[PDB]
Amino acid sequence: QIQHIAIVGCVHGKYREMYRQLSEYEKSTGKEISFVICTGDMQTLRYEADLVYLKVPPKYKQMGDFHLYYEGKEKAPYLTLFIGGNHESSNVLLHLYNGGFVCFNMYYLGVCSCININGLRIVGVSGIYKSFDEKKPYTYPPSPNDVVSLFHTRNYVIQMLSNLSQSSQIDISLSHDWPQGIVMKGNYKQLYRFQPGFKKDGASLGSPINKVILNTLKPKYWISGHMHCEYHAEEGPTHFIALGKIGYKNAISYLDLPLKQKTDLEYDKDWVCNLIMTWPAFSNKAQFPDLSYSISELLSKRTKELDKKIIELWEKYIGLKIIYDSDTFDIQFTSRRFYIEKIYNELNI
Ligand SMILES: Nc1nc2c(ncn2[C@@H]2O[C@H](COP(=O)(O)O)[C@@H](O)[C@H]2O)c(=O)[nH]1
Ligand SMILES: [Mn+2]
Repeated sequence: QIQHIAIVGCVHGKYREMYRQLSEYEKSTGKEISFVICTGDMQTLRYEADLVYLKVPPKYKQMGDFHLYYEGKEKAPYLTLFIGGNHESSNVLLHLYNGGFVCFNMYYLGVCSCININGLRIVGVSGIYKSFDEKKPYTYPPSPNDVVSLFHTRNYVIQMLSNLSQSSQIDISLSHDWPQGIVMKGNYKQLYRFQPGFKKDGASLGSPINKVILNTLKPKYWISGHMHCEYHAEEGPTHFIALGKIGYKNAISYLDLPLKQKTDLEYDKDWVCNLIMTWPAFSNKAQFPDLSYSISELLSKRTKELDKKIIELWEKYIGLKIIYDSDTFDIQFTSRRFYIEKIYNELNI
């Protein structure tokens, strides 16, 4: 029994084209797509106003396809999971920094998180790396002055994710830019022939943040977009797979994985516990996280019995199933934070 997972690189707002290719696959092969994974540049612009939050050169200030799906005119034929890249409606993604559905069948994993589906554990890390913004907090509500910095990956995600492989392995990890140095771990001479511009960066190509996370969790698969090319590499037990850009034939590939249990999309318990236990660092809605707190120190307080109570409370107020919520994203921001705070304060500390 096997499941077929579509892995997609850069979408850049070409949703109808993406879903067509996926459909062409299910007919070319007669195989069923279980769900879709996307590695960023989703450009989930709801309406014209969101263009302000899209960091692109002027000629790429375009609405794209997403609003069609936001409006219900079009409907995603598959459950689609994604992280953010460097070309996003960053205001929308900041509202949903704790993850959320942007529309039917399209789930954003947030700044970072781990989810559960079909017996698999999947980790996502949004954004691209810029050293000068790695320690920068998020400011809320979103502001047009931060269009150039909202999509930069923060250092703290490392401490947020580092313990996730303690109780079970990670099957798939997602990032937009490549883990730094992994370019040297495939046929890089061949890669440079197709992509001569990459040779200059050498082993420094990619995100040092994703490099750390990969080395720490050692997932079965690490999948990345950003670089506009197909590429495979092996870092120890980890299969690295880079994907291209929609419109070109290197953008989509497929994972054929053993299917033990068919199971709806669910929150990962270990992630949920980290989420609750780090609440003090995220308590200021105007500016988070406050790094006068040590994320590691906060997470060190997790215990078997506390985790059990947390998951019990999460199931009660939110549910383990990740379900579609059609409330505006500003409402979802406040709502999810309300329950995280409620649960933390119920533990007693
Ligand atoms: N040499 C080099 N090129 C990069 C690097 N990061 C991004 N690029 C180039 O910039 C493009 C970014 O595409 P976009 O993010 O606009 O979809 C990549 O496809 C790649 O050609 C990098 O670190 N080094
Ligand atoms: Mn990109």
